[PDB]
Amino acid sequence: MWFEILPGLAIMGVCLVIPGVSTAYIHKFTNGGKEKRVARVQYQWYLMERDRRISGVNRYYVSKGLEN
Amino acid sequence: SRAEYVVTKLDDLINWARRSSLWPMTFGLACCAVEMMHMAAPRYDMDRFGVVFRASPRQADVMIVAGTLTNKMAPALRKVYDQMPEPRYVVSMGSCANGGGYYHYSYSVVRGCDRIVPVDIYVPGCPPTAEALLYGILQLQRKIKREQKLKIWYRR
Amino acid sequence: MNLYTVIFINILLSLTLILVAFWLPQMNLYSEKANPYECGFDPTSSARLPFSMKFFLVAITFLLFDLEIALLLPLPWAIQTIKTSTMMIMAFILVTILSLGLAYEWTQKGLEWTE
Amino acid sequence: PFLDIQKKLGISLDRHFMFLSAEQPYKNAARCHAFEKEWIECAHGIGGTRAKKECKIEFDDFEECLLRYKTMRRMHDIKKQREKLMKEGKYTPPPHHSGREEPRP
Amino acid sequence: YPSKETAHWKPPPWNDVDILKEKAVTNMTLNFGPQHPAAHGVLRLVLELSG
Amino acid sequence: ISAFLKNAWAKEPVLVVSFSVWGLAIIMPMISPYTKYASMINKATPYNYPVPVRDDGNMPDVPSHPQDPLGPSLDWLKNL
Amino acid sequence: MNNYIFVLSSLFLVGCLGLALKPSPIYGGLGLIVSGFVGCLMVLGFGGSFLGLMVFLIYLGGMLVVFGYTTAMATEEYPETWGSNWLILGFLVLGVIMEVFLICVLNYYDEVGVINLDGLGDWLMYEVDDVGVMLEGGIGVAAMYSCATWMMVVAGWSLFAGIFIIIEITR
Amino acid sequence: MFFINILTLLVPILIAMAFLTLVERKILGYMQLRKGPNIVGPYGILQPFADAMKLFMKEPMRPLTTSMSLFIIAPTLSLTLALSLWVPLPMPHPLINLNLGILFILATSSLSVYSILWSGWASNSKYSLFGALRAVAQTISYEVTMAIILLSVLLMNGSYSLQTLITTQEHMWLLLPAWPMAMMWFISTLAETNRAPFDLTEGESELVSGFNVEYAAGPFALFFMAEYTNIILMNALTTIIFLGPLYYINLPELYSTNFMMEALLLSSTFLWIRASYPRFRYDQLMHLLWKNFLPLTLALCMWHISLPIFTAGVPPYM
Amino acid sequence: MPSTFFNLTMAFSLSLLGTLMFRSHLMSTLLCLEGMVLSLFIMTSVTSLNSNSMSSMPIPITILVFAACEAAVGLALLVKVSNTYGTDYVQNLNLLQC
Ligand SMILES: CCCCCCCCCCCCCCCCCC(=O)OC[C@H](COP(=O)(O)OCCN)OC(=O)CCCCCCCCCCCCCCCCC
Ligand SMILES: CCCCCCCCCC[C@@H](O)[C@H]1CC[C@H]([C@H]2CC[C@H]([C@H](O)CCCCCCCCCCCC[C@H]3C[C@H](C)OC3=O)O2)O1
Ligand code: SF4
Repeated sequence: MWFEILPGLAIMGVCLVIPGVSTAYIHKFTNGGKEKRVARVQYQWYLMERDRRISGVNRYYVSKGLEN
Repeated sequence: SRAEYVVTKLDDLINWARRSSLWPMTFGLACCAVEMMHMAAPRYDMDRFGVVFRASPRQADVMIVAGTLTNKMAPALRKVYDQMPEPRYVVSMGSCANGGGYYHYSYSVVRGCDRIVPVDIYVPGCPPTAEALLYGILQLQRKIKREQKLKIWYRR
Repeated sequence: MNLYTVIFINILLSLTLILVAFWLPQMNLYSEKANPYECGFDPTSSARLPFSMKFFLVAITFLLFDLEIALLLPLPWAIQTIKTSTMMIMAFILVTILSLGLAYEWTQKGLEWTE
Repeated sequence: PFLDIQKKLGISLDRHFMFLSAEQPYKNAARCHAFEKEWIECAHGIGGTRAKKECKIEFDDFEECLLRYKTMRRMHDIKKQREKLMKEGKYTPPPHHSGREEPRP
Repeated sequence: YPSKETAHWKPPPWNDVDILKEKAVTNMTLNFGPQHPAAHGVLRLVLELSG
Repeated sequence: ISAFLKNAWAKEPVLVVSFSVWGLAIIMPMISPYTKYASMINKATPYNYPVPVRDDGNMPDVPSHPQDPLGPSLDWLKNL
Repeated sequence: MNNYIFVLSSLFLVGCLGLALKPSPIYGGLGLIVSGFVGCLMVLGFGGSFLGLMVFLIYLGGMLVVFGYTTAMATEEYPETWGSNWLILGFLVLGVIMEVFLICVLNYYDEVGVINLDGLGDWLMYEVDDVGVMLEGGIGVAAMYSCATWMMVVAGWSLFAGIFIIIEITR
Repeated sequence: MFFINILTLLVPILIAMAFLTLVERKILGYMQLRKGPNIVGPYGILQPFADAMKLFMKEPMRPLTTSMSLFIIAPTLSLTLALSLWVPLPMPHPLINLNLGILFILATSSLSVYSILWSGWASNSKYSLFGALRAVAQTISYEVTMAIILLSVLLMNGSYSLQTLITTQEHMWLLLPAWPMAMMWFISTLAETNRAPFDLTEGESELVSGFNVEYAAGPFALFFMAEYTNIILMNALTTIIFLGPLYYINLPELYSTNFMMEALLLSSTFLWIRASYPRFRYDQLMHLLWKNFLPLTLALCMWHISLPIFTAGVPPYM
Repeated sequence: MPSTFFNLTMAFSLSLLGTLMFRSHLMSTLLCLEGMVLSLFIMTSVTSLNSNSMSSMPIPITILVFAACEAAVGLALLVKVSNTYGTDYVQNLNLLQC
């Protein structure tokens, strides 16, 4: 009957959730538990480049607080 | 373990994909093709067996020669049969295509498509019932189920 | 470099599949098979002969309408301009000008196909 | 121009973006804005056959700022000498020219 | 000032409308053959086309 | 002309909506009360640093501290 | 990495050289798209995003009509490719070898200036403004609607008039 | 760590499209009182695998009259473009961020047509040529309209990047203000991918198959690899551009779960339409989009040019 | 910047050398004009982006608006050329000899 279409869609629907959920989680794994910063203007790139050189480890996803 | 055993399973794998995706060709000549439509009709759906009709011979595995094959058409049928990429199968359908059928003694009928293309399965009748052709298609599927093409390759 | 990897990953994937398409299966070639298809019968003439179209007038005006959008896609950044009034007039005129050209093409049977 | 209609009517149809220092869309100074601003001020009233020699010191600066022919020839010379010293094993580059330094904020 | 180079030149027509050899229409021919699914069976329309 | 307007409406509606909205977009900006606010909002955005100006003792109307009441204000934007 | 724009420009030249040899228009369009696609890239390499995708969004639409037109008027029983004529292939390899000979020979005679083989990649950006917004390329194009409106009317008129020009020719 | 991310965007898409082939045959069949494939697996779940295997084990040919270079490069572009075109797609975080995201779509989506043109022309066949010379009419009909619609839709979003559309629809679907466009966008998108009723390049009745009558099993699949991943995409874009799902930054997983619900529902709709209407004639497609949609679309372009002006609703940049 | 413009200028020259030395087709010549403008468009684009001249950015757009209109007129002409000779060839445009 018509509900026999669900197997075609059920594991198809899973296959269209992986590309979305995976990217969000992969970003958080690589970027130290924070979202992937997005540079759409030169102002933001200067800020990431700043954080890349602020931190001793040359990575912009480690954030130094008020401890300097 | 023996290397022969792995070969057969691959042989059964390639055969299986060729059994459940048997695409015929929209090549109904006459008066059996009406019952070749009924095979495609709701009652005896061919999409159940992964059997889908495609117009181009380049994308057709089996050719259902359904209907009387005449002299004027004989050169065309062989040409179309040649275009189908191998492996290809032919399923002669009905009396007019198996032998000459009702027009065996006419001056412009080739007495059976077996004279022009090599036939794999013959489906008798006039017209064969939609089940009779479906039994032919299934009996063609069981033919691919026993090919032994990769098994002999190990023996060559 | 992230975007270079993706297309070259796709290119490799597409090449590998098509490469496996041509060397995996068993082939048996002869002249009758590789000839043009043309619905069972041998073609009377090649398919390279001049094949006249009849929508060439719409084909040309498609270019002018394609350049026409190139003058409209800057609108989202043009709205940010301090003026907001010169932009709007020069936006209506461009769209209105396209319409009048389309309207004249309409009445002259430009969009209709040569019989 | 051939017909001073734009000046006659006073309307600047297409004579406000002639050159780099010509009131960019937002207040973003075009590269070498100061240099060509200097050159255009020098050659005013003084016209054509008198600005090709009196304002030559400033045009050359504008020519250098835009094309940057001299900096490339200069920095090409530094690089060539740097490689020649390396081949003779007489120069060892400093830590901050090799990729290891104390980066500033 | 005729010479061997310009022996074959002719004056232009008075209305500037040359009588060009009327080209023969080379209309494409398509074997709308029997195997076509739109033939309702076996039927060959060898039909002249112009596009 | 009532028949022609509605006869076209009955037979070729698409060419009447296009002409109607075409005239509607031309006339709406003149009547709206917020049309003049499109320009001011695009004057508020400070994309470039507001360059300060020296004091000679004759610059009273510009503020001294950023948060002082003698300069331009955006209090109309918060309540638009 | 430094020799990234140079390789694109060289492919642009090779693609254009292939278009200069004038094969059948089908392949000329394919070569032109290769050059146009490369044209977008080198423009992107220079910090400009909007213009790059415009050369690649307008010439793409153009080649459909050229492809449509060439199959209608300019065709032969056997179209000419780059390898159909050995002379064309001869001037194709010669042209490819020609640039290398010109690119190399210019280097030795002139150390730097027009071409800088020894110093490459260093001379590509010229002092971006590190901190700043509204700098993204494409805002300048949007000036066509403000303090550059003369370019807008003249360009708009050509499209306006062109529709009339085309109809009369094809009447 | 990046290479792994491609797999989570490349393999699932291939699996999803393959299982769309079954879902098409099943949904179409049920609208026609047929049971689609239910013999290969428990419910045909193995049917797409069966079709995939045979085509890559069925001889592909090198026809005498064809052109090998274009005959082989055309399918590669179709799959390369159809797969690389999922890349800037936010779900809700795209694999790469593009400042001009949709323009990437237009150029690449318009670049997919050259697959049909070169495929038809390279395969020196009359029917293949007919398919090629219908994609030109297919594209000349919709490209002028599809670009203007997207301009109008985004003009209340401000930028061109896709991921700003999520922020745009934080509180309301962009369908509601622009449901006129969403209808024109739903047809112009149906023109691309050559999905019925605008199924003319791969015409199966007027032409035997259409730009495919010379592609044997191997390269033939490469076109279906692309012809259906492009169906899921323009449904993916439409649900991102018009049916904006919930973002909820702290819950990225909720966007994808809601996204898939609409993308499948829209995808079931292209297959649903194929099961209901007959096919256009490619002149009527040209007239339909140039006598009806182009007038109204241009008129609506003016309407949305003034909408932020007489409402003070100019969207921001950045 | 310096290395790439030598390649762009010679790209124009090769396209210039192509639109002069004709061949046996007239579509090909129009395609050569496309490459010439393609070289010209990118040079203006790079120079504007190189010098950060955002006021000169509108110019490269206008070249495309007019160069592509030359193609539109050029293609329309070629329709009339073929409808009177049916071959598109260039050596059929020798009827003005006298
Ligand atoms: C407040 C002031 C501002 C107000 C501004 C707004 C004004 C009101 C606007 C109302 C109109 C909305 C937009 C209308 C778009 C449709 C245009 C149209 O009329 O359709 C064109 C065509 C007409 O039919 P035709 O036979 O050509 O008529 C003339 C014959 N000589 O008909 C067709 O195209 C039919 C062929 C296409 C069929 C495709 C099948 C579609 C199946 C239904 C799926 C719909 C799904 C929509 C949801 C998608 C979600 C993403
Ligand atoms: C990437 C992974 C691999 C991808 C694999 C690709 C798989 C392909 C997918 C195709 C699939 O997705 C479905 C969807 C719907 C589509 C097809 C199926 C069937 C249907 C066909 O169109 C034909 C229906 C007609 C059936 C009757 C045939 C006999 C007619 C014989 C002619 C003569 C008759 C006379 C005589 C009488 C007088 O009157 C006549 O005229 O739509 O394919
Ligand atoms: S065998 Fe019978 S049903 Fe079949 S074509 Fe002949 S007469 Fe008709």
